[PDB]
Amino acid sequence: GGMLRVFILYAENVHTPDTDISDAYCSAVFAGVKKRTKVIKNSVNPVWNEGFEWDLKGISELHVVVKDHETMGRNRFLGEAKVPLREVLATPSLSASFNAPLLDTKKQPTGASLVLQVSYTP
Amino acid sequence: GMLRVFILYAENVHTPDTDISDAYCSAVFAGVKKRTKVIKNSVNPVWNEGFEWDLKGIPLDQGSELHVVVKDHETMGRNRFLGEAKVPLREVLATPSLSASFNAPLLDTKKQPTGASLVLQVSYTP
Ligand SMILES: [Ca+2]
Ligand SMILES: [Ca+2]
Ligand SMILES: [Ca+2]
Ligand SMILES: [Ca+2]
Repeated sequence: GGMLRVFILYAENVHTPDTDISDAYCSAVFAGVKKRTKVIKNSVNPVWNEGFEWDLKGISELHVVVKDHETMGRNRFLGEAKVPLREVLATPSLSASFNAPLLDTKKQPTGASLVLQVSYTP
Repeated sequence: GMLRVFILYAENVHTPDTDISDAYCSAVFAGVKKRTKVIKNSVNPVWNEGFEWDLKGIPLDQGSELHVVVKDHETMGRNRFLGEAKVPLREVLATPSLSASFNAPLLDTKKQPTGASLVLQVSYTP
């Protein structure tokens, strides 16, 4: 009964904490429901082009976390951003484009950016 | 025999972000894990902590290293690995006094130098 369609397009300047080349994926959570992209192996500028659909069960910010896949182990945090969906309700098309600067554990910009398009079907 | 490793300090240990390292140092020998206290907000943490392993006749597999790992303590998420180094105790302890000082260069997740180093003292009492 209603839908949130989030297309995660790409990221730029995604750098890990060492000599490893970013194995980046995004974990996005809307209304407590989490969706995660595939891992782009060995890229500092990952292109996912992955579309997602949050079934709005008849009912605001989108929280996206970018992590580095760790070759058999616990993935490491690279950066995160919160995007307000109010601006999505703003334009008549019920959709908007976002260029999100990734923030660190201390909420400071890491220098990486995530580009995603949101859309609402009431 | 008693294996006593004194962890003095680390130098140039940095987190991946604006966080100033809240470093602690784990040390593992023969499946026995030891861990220092956490030094808040220092890229050159000093622990000055001593640990002991009673060998007590546990398999002395020919080559058996001390595995040291330095991590950054986190309050909102998982602790972050900063650097790890493998100390060859047989080679370092090969002195008349059965004691030595070792500067272990810390390695990253891909086995490449991080530029950080851990200073320690090792000794074994027959
Ligand atoms: Ca990689
Ligand atoms: Ca990785
Ligand atoms: Ca800190
Ligand atoms: Ca920390």
